[PDB]
Amino acid sequence: QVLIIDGRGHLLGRLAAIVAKQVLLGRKVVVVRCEGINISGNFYRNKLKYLAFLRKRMNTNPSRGPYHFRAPSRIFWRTVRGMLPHKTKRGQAALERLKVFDGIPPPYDKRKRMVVPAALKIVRLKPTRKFAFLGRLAHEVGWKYQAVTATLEEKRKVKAKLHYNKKKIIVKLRKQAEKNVESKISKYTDVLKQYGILV
Amino acid sequence: VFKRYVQIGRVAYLSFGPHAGKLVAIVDVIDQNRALVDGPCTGVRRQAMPFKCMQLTDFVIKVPHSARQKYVRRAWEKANVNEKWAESSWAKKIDARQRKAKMSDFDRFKVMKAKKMRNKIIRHEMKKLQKEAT
Amino acid sequence: RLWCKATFAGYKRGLRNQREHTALLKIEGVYARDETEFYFGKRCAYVYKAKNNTVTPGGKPNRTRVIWGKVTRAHGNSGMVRAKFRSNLPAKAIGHRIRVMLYPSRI
Amino acid sequence: MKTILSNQIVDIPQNVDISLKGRTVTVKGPRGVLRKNFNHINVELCLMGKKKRRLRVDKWWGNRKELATVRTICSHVQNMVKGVTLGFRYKMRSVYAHFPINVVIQESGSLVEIRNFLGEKYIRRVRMRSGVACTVSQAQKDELILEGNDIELVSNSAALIQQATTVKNKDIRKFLDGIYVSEKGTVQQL
Amino acid sequence: SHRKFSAPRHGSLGFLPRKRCKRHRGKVKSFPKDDPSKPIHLTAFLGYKAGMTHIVREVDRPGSKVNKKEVVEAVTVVETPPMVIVGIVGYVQTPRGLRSLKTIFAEHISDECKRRFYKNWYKSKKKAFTKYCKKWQDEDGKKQLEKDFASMKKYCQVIRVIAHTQMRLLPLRQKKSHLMEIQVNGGTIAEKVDWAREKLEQQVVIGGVFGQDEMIDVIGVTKGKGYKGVTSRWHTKKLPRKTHRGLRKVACIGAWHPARVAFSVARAGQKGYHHRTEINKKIYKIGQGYHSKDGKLVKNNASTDYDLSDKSINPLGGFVHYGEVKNDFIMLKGCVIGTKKRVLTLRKSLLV
Amino acid sequence: KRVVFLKQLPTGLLLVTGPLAINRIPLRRAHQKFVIATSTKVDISTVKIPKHLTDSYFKKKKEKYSVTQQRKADQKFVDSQLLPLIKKEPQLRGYLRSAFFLSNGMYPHKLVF
RNA sequence: CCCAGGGGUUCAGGGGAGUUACAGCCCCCCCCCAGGCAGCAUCGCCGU
RNA sequence: UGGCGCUGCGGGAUGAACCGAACGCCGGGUUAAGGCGCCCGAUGCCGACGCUCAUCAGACCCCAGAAAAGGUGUUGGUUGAUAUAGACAGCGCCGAAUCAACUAGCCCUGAAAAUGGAUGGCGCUGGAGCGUCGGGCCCAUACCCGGCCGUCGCCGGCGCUGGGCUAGGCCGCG
RNA sequence: ACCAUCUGUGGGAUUAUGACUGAACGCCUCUAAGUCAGAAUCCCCCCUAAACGUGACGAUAAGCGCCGCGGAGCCUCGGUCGGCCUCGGAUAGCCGGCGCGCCGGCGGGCAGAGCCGCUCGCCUCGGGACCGGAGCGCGGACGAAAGGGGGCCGCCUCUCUCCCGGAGCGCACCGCACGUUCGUGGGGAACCUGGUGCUAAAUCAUUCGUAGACGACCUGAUUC
Ligand SMILES: [Mg+2]
Ligand SMILES: [Mg+2]
Ligand SMILES: [Mg+2]
Ligand SMILES: [Mg+2]
Ligand SMILES: [Mg+2]
Ligand SMILES: [Mg+2]
Ligand SMILES: [Mg+2]
Ligand SMILES: [Mg+2]
Ligand SMILES: [Mg+2]
Ligand SMILES: [Mg+2]
Ligand SMILES: [Mg+2]
Ligand SMILES: [Mg+2]
Ligand SMILES: [Mg+2]
Repeated sequence: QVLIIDGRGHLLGRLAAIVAKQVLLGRKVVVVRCEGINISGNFYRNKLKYLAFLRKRMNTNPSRGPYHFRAPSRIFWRTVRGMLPHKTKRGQAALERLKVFDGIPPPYDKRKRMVVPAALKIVRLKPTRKFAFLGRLAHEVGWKYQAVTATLEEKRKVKAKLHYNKKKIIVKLRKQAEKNVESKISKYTDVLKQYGILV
Repeated sequence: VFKRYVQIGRVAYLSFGPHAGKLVAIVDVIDQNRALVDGPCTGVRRQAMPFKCMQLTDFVIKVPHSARQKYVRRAWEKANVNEKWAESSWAKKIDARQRKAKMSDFDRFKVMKAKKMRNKIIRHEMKKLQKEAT
Repeated sequence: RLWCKATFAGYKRGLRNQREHTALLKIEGVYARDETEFYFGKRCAYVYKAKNNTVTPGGKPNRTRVIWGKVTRAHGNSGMVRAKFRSNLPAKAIGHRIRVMLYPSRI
Repeated sequence: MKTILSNQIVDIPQNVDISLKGRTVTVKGPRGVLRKNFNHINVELCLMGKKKRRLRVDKWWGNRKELATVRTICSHVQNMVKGVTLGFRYKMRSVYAHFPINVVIQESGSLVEIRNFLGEKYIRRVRMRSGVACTVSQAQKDELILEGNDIELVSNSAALIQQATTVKNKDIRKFLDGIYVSEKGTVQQL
Repeated sequence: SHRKFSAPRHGSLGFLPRKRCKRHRGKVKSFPKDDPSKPIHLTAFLGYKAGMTHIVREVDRPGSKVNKKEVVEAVTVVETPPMVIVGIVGYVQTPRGLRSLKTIFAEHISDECKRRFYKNWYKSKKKAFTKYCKKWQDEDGKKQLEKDFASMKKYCQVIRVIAHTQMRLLPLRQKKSHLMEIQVNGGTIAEKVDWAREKLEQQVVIGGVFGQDEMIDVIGVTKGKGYKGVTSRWHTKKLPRKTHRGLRKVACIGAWHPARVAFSVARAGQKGYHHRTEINKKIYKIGQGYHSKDGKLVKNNASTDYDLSDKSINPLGGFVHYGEVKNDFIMLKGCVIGTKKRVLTLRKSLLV
Repeated sequence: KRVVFLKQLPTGLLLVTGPLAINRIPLRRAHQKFVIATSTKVDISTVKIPKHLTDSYFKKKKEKYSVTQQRKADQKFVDSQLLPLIKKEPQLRGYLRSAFFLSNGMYPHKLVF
């Protein structure tokens, strides 16, 4: 019911153009690891694009002007909002279906995350072109939580790898059981191989 | 790091296009994008074809440069391309994928019943070895 | 379940005009125009719940109401379809579920 | 215009044992080991032959900007070869007119304290890169010796010392004082 | 249209808005960076501004015209009675900032500390922490408390300490003490929790927190001046005498475009009672309160190695508008923010 | 639910049977528009359907409905001929007992019936 | 079925060891437009 | 000469004049100009070929900022000149091509204004950029078919009565 | 009242520029790929404010909080119509198995183009199984970034479950829609039930003056 997407390796606008279309169709999308989102062009380009964004403020009262969020999740959230009619009740309901997170929080750490091939860097960008990470771009504009997120993501990959190694033993046990009971499932494996289920 | 190359005689699999699913022999390379393929034993006559719809296979037949279809057919039959392809896992996964798409409602019920008992028998064997190992 | 999942993506519109007498549905599995032919003519239903109870055919009254429609033609190249309902779909249904029935069947 | 194939072969001596893990080249010689990743060049590397090993750097369908990175791969590995067999010996020379440049090496060649440059009281503490050892040269008055296996680390450690002795607000054509690189050689001379 | 003669603006935009401080006790917004190498110590302490006086000392800076010369330097007396530790708080660093994970209060909490937990203490039953203190005695509460102490050592990265002042030892009318979290910057989390656990319901003197010849920061609220005009709030030029409709204003509050008064334009409002943090306040003397040594109460915290006069820090007639300093006090060079008897939160300097 | 098609009635409606002994579906009419025909066929060429099974036989008699003894006799007359030929097809007894429904990922435009 | 029967010439994205040899390519001749099957079926257009 | 004024409509974000097309009230269909990453209906084609990296990239009538002059950025083209009787470059060695001028695309330099801001916005760099094109698709009050209303035109019809002919009525057609 | 006095601060990426390695272009070259130093600029710390943002924790009044899927009912608001309980990532290589090797698999079949769940009930074959399965059940490990399960090894009660073949019963509602779920759902005010738990605060007035235009704010307010 919830489209959990991993933000690592994806482009900013390529992914936001698709996530904005899913929430308008009444679907709930959760984009994790927004610091891993890539942006085409060298880093100095995208950094200047954000520094020029920092200058856009109401001269008389900056507290009313454009709120410049520094977190990579809120940066990607503002990108998706730009492709939505957020000044209408239909567009505001679409924003309520999207939840962005820096890293992979516990509510989604134990989940299988989707990948959008139409937004990956390997598919949409040349191998020789320059790109930039949203985690470094945010760190150099005021994101104060890059070091704590990197350490928490570091421990998240340790417990995710211990689970994967246990999952590899279960697959080894499952493949071994298929050979030790092949005589009892011979009539069943012939049905699946007959209808193309197995090969 | 590369093992499959585009060369004279390289048997290629057409993923999409008008001849999707058939094997062709790259007899000549026109440009960086297109080639001159010809499948005499498959049903794809000599014609230009882009590389984006080709998928290189592990079969290379010995055909001369710009030889007509009579000699491209000999190397296709000398190397037994159709026999080696039909026994390769590439075609067997294609055959399995085609049969799964032609399954009727009664075929899915027979698969539902077969897979239901096949998993429960394997799942208990996994529990049997776990109890034995401890 | 005997119906296909569809989403009320919006009305038949241009950019500055909206024709509410025609709806654009998005079927969950149809992502190409060459796949919309199967659904041409299928019954559409916008099932929802209200406050007051209404009569139910073949059952007891409840809060469930429905607006029946039918897929008329395809729309674009991405598997979208057009549907006309006896009453124009309310704007609150945009992004909600539309049941695409398997009848009238042609298989 | 895109060239079909652009290759170049690198000769590898018998005392160097090279291992390829994708694009990460690892050379091991009598003077130590080196390891430099080339995953940003996007080329093909291959070791041909068991005896008299070679390194084949291939580039398929590359324009002029991408063909230029082919020899850069080869010239880098050749530096990694002579860095583990012969090494690199960059020699500095302290040039001064009136005030002699006092260089004292500390932390076992990992720190260079430059004193009495143009009579300045400020002390210039230049820390060498990892694996680079600096030493006051013998048989010479104001010569330094920078040794290491990686040319990019020894030549960079020489640029740190040289740019540290920079004259400000003066005619540099008249005030030619500083520690400059005089010779770029090897530790073993064959 | 440009101003012909340049002139700086009439204030710092970094102290906006010039509103009344929402709190009365100063708040340490940044503790010193935790270094596990140095021993375990506190980095803050609450004090009360008693009054100001001047001292005479011999400056010893080589190369100055005042070297080896007597000087009269204004100092401020901050009476700092010892604080009682009644709580430990563990903080876990999250991608959204620090978060309070666990909070373990002491078994016994004095009535002057419980006064902070009430708005009408006189007509309220003294029920605060009455059901919580039973956890230190019940076997179910002890086991739950042991799990909370282990949770701090395992999950928390910043261990703070809740402490309160002892207003019974002050000549002030207020009996309600001031609670405050004092971060521990000593070492590993296992040692910081053990050190803070053994310091529960135990007094901590200012002699252990700060020392002699130490640059510390003074945090607190300034003196409330009430509604003040722009001539006194931002120190602008007074308009000439013949100015119609007032002369203590700002003449032009902005150009035609933007057609809005700017936030940088100086306006009339509330002056004073602002939260401030002045740094580099050198401690001149850490005096000792009145204590009976050998049967007679000694009052000699204002005598020096060259004066030897048996006199207390309190001047003739006591500190005006404050009272009598009978406890340990600090002596800071210069002035500090706040009125008399103003609660000040002393903090170690964030700089080296 | 899955049924077995027997014969088309003069009014176009399809004479549909369960049989009753499998999925509790007696001999009754069924419109072809509201029916999905699968690719599974049983040889019922030997099954003799009585002539009196017309549209007036299944027309609602218009106060509680009750299956008469003629409906039960016509049911057992046809079921006694379908059951022996259904048993020749393995796993068809339970296939007719089962019900059809769309699960996650099953799309009718690509499902072959 | 190099279609077979007589053969000639020719280069190279040069096979075999430079001009067919342990592949082929092209240009030409005299023998039943050799026969046999397809007919805009890799490439167009149009119907009383 | 057309148009605006006297005129709405689709498109150009936007806007009296531009592009398309002019208007009774509706249904179905099809288009124009213009579009089809998301806002925003449509390419969610396994589109084709190239060009281009920009630390002020570029992004299409009217139209809403550029020039002269430059670049050993890159890609084309043109006209010449040296070279296996061994050139170019580097110290006779080296052993395969090399050099010069000119021209044309894109990018770059030239290129400085005042509240914070404008390919419309988000954003886009195996393209959502520029050029050349293909298939499909999107909708205007335009076009086609159908209903209803009114006007106008019929050398209109009916005094020859179940209904009918208040003929100043009724009916038919375009 | 500079007319007295006190205090006023750390880093990060980098601009210009100077360089390193090194091609293009046998040489050369700061640049093409890759690196270094680098500033009153920029960002951030320090510092001021604190959001239709929030964490921990205390105390919670004949009333009131937990615990009997309370045990039955009356008004209301939305969806929705099987789950996937998870490596890290590479992309000019990857994945799996076995002690730097070797073997095996790659248009991904150890495959998200996938996996898993999925006979209308109720009784009977014993043909295949030892699926020993099923808990309004009792315990124990594992969770702090926004703390764990519909899960796990354990003990326990009852008579189980799946596949392939036979024998039996069921309103078979007579072709027809809103069916089939999450759902013993989320929110109201009131019910009647039986186990357990405690019995407080805010505000006004008054007062203080560290405070104020008025509110607000800092305070004190009974027997030690
Ligand atoms: Mg000078
Ligand atoms: Mg007091
Ligand atoms: Mg006057
Ligand atoms: Mg006029
Ligand atoms: Mg006119
Ligand atoms: Mg415009
Ligand atoms: Mg229309
Ligand atoms: Mg548009
Ligand atoms: Mg010039
Ligand atoms: Mg320009
Ligand atoms: Mg018409
Ligand atoms: Mg540079
Ligand atoms: Mg640097």
